[PDB]
Amino acid sequence: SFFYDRSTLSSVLQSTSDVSSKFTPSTAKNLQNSILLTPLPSDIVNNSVLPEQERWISFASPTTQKPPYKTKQDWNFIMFSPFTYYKCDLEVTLSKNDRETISSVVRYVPCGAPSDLSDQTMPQTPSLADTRDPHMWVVGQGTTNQISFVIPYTSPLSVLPSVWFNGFSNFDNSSRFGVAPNADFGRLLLQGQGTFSVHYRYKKMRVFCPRPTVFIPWP
Amino acid sequence: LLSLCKIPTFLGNLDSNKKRIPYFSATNSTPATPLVTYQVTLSCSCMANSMLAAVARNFNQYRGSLNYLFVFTGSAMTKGKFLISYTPPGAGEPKTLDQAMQATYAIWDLGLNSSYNFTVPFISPTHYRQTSYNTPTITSVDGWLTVWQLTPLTYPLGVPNDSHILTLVSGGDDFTLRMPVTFTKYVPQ
Amino acid sequence: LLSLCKIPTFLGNLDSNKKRIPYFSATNSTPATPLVTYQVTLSCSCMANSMLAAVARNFNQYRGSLNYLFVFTGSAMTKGKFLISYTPPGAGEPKTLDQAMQATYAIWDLGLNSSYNFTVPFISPTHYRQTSYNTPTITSVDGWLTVWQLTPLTYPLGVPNDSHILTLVSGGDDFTLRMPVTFTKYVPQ
Amino acid sequence: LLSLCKIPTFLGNLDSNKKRIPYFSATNSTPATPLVTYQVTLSCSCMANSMLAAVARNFNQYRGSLNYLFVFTGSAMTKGKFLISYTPPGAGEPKTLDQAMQATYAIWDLGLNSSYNFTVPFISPTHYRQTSYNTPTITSVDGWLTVWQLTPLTYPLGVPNDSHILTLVSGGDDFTLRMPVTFTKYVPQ
Amino acid sequence: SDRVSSDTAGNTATNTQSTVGRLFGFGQRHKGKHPASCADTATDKVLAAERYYTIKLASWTKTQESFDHIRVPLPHALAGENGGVFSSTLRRHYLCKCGWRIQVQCNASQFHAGSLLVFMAPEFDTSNHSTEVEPRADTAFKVDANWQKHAQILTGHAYVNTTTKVNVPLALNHQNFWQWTTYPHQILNLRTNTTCDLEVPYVNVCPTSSWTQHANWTLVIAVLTPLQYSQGSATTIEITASIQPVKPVFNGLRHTVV
Amino acid sequence: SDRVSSDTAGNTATNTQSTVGRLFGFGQRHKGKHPASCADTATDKVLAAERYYTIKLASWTKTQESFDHIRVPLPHALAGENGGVFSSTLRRHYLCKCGWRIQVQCNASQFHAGSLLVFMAPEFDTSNHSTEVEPRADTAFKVDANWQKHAQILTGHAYVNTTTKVNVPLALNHQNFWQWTTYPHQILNLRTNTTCDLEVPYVNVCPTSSWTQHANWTLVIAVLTPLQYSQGSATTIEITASIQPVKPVFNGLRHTVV
Repeated sequence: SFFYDRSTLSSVLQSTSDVSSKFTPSTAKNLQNSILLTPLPSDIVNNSVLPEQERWISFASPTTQKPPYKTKQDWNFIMFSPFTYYKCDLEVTLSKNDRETISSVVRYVPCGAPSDLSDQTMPQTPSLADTRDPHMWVVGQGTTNQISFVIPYTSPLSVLPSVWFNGFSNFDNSSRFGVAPNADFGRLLLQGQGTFSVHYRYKKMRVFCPRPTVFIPWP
Repeated sequence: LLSLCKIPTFLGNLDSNKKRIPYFSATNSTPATPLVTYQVTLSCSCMANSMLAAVARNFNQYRGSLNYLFVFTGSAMTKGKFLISYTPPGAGEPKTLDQAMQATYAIWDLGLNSSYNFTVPFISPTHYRQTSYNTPTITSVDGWLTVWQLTPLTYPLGVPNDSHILTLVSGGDDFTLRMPVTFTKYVPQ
Repeated sequence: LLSLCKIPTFLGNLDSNKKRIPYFSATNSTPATPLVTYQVTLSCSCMANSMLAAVARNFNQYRGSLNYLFVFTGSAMTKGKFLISYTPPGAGEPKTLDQAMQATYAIWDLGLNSSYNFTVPFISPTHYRQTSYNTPTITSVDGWLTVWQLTPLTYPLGVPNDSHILTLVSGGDDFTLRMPVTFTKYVPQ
Repeated sequence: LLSLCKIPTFLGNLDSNKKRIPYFSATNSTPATPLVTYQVTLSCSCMANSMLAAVARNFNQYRGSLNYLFVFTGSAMTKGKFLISYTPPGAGEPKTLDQAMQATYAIWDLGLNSSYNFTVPFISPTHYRQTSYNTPTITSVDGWLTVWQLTPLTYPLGVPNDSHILTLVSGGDDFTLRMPVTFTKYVPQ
Repeated sequence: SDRVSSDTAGNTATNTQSTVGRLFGFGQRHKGKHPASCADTATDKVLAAERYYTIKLASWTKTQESFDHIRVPLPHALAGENGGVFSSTLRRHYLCKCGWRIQVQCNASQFHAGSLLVFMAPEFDTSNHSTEVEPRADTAFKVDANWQKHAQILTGHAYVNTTTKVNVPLALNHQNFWQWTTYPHQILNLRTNTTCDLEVPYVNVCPTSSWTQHANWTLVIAVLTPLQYSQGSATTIEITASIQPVKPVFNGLRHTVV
Repeated sequence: SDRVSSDTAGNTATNTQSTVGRLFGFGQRHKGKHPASCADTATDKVLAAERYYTIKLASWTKTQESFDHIRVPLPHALAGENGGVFSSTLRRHYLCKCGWRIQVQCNASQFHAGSLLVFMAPEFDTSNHSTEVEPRADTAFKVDANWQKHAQILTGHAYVNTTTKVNVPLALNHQNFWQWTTYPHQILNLRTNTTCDLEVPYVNVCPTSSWTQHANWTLVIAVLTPLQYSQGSATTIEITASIQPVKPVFNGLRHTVV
């Protein structure tokens, strides 16, 4: 509980559209304007509309053979998760990467709930705020360019698989073997100008079934 | 809002011309296939306009019994027996009466009382089940309810061959919904 | 997490072809040099892939006993005695059996019981010791554990000359780690 | 006379030259077929000359446990494991180890103790069973006892490849016979 | 001596003469309680299903290296015809919840050397790794026919072609075998024992399992120390296992799966 | 009114609205006690087997005469695939002991006339009588596909050729149907009821049955009064039955029969 109860960089978000506009899923140099809340690798998978949980990590550059990776994850969690399942609440922190006054709207969607990527129902309003889903709105020179909040565990699963899920998620076993169904804490959609880094803090963290850590090259 | 979910409302059955009607037909014969088949999902197009589904669309999960009410509208001189079956998933939809009667079922005999209140027991691997879905999963689709003709509808001369059975649904006594949400918007028409 | 540290896990010994194996060889002779030498540091490349080291890499300091488990895998007909020694630092690594047996040691005799649980006592000028280091210091390196052949492995005809002794490590009963940290990142391969 | 029935006596196994011997052979291999097969009937030609059968021939029915005693006579250096199985009738004789281990069985491991006392439980549709018969019936034939090689007999050099296992039978602790009769006479030879 | 142990289960019984005791994973046992996620009264206490199912697993040769292993997906390893009534009942039920009581067997001699690690692991990848093809229903839950090498799993195995593999440093099906000892286990040291006895309770992401889509438990036999022996000693060394589903409870009766 | 009756058995339930009560043959019920002739602890209380198995039996036409009948050998009538878990468990056991809870169904109208006799009989000949051939395993215990005539059974039916039949006045498989009413029964009078409910305990020459060789119970539906109706009335009149094995207990587990 103590070890994991601290914020670690786990994702990055980017938006080029203003607050008062219709949110539209976009990608730019491996950065989407929405996030899948999970410490495990996530990214657009096979042209999915929104980021899904990945089964492996890839370099962003096709040449370098060096990081950054194109996939989003809590490196500290992936590199050190000596357990098979875990349970916890998630404290999320979202920070603007530069000092320009913030003006953003973020929508939190519970695990597996409808994304609702609909049009604005009223002119010049942030479509992400057009919901009863928990959403945050920060703007002005009185603000400090960041947002933080804590969400409860919302997955329909009792505990989440920390590394691998030896199975399929659908009845015709056609899904991507290795990924559990609804194994996340929901998603974060963002609109407004800027690039934002994301941190995860695992509250009341509980782990089950000890298992191997990621292998490290021999010195 | 649960009060509303418990009010039996009409199911939309398909007419011979693919038109939607609140009943199905039965006559002097016993088909080798079910007269009607409803997949147990609050997402069934079959119950799309029932109060139950209308309310469920605004909630994430449900739990509890479902009541399928059948009302015989044939003549007082018409008799017959139906076998209403609820088949849990895992082995697919029941293909014969032999398969249907191997699952949960009740035999409905016509007579003085006009309707039969059938309950689809809540049989699930999970405590709650999803109200809707993109693709069917083991937590959003729970099997089928099929009504078969056990004995043919029987009657005397001077009686129309086709009898109409009204079909309705609603949540049972221990039915509940939870987690208020907004359903996929659409344009009325 | 200490639970994990106490589970005996394999040490990586070098094969004649510089390949990594979970054991070392012994035969019908008594070398004037140790069969294996492990520097007592949770940083030893020797225990780099043991659960003990894997966990310790995420902590700053340790304290307490270390358990080095040796399991004889030779035949039931093979006999012999080893002298497992723990030499505290200050006068360098022990060069002879005479020097090794002048420090902490236990004589392991083969027989009915297959393994020997050896404990490296926590002997330190400081209450806690570093898990890793840039350059070895008196607070990060604590001496060596060497296993010698006291008497040659002895056996009858029809028995392979080389016996394999499995080697494992883990934290002892009074072993502890503290101060959660992130280890030097690396690229898996 | 029951006292006699409980004294373990020798079974007659077939030699490679169809000669009768009190044991069977086993070696460094695990056949896909049973080493020996005894049909559980006090009429088995296999136990024809055991005291148990000699006494049973003078009685009409039996009831209770049967003890099959196996004594390993191989060298002290020879090891191995057998799977002794008792298959009740109804689905025929077990054709594979997979089938044999699906019925009543015990794994016999060689070592310090030389013999294994195996009991064929009295499993019958009737309280008593016939001692003999013209044609096998469900009251005179009760299945088979087969001994399989679970692991191969293993040993060092200088040891004969074939080990002999003595085989004996007798009535168990709760074994009884009843109704004195005369068996089919024959001419000694 | 105190190492002679017999264990009864239905009409089956295991016997060993070199046991080192039975290890209970998580110090828990499956008590057979019905899943609170199902309204239908479960089918349980089926004596014909609460027994030991014995099967041959593999041949151990000198060529196997440390950490080479054999995997046994559960309950799938017994979902076939040889699963007896446990199988025939399982195939006709949507859900199944149970624990496992297992004994793996392997004998050699006082002159042989080598050791195996016998352990049970939840959510342990059982998919095929000798291909870049997506695992399917009929290839994901099969008992290994050949020993699995160890190198290709330290950092996982992505189901992508060899050239993409270069930009994929880690897959969630990774298994740092250097710590496989953290899983409930026992060691089969040829000089000490010829059997290992384990038992684990029921664990999963939910109350009961839709087994057709998930093999939550995996029995794994990995070599720790390579097999060794001199000219003249028995060369055929085989590994076997007796698997017993502990108090299995079934829910959602339906027609069988094919 | 008091004629509305529902009966639950496992995941099945029968319902009628014209019952005349349930008749218990010999005023006894199978209590499910294990046979004292078997040492092995029986397999019992299998909920998946203690249910109603419903099957179509025959079509009733005006051509049937008094005493023409349909026979349903037990447990064989349910030993096939449609016998569900009762069947799959039965096929894998040497012995089975059980009673029967049965409801035969048949509706017509206030304008139809006729009646059937529904009864259970122990050691009631179920062999084929349309031949002089010896009954065999696959022809002796089958549910009648066609209505059986009555004349050829009053004095029995010897499995001998037609010319020998002349010197054979009586066969032990004789059935004086004029007294079939002495067997536990009920009557299905079209003007009164559309269902009959019976239940019989376990009876046999021994404690438990080697079912593969013996069909101790037989459900029989015979017409007492021929079916009648006028032009215009429904012509398709069919007979059905829901058969439930009462607390079956199994002994002698073995491989399945084919």
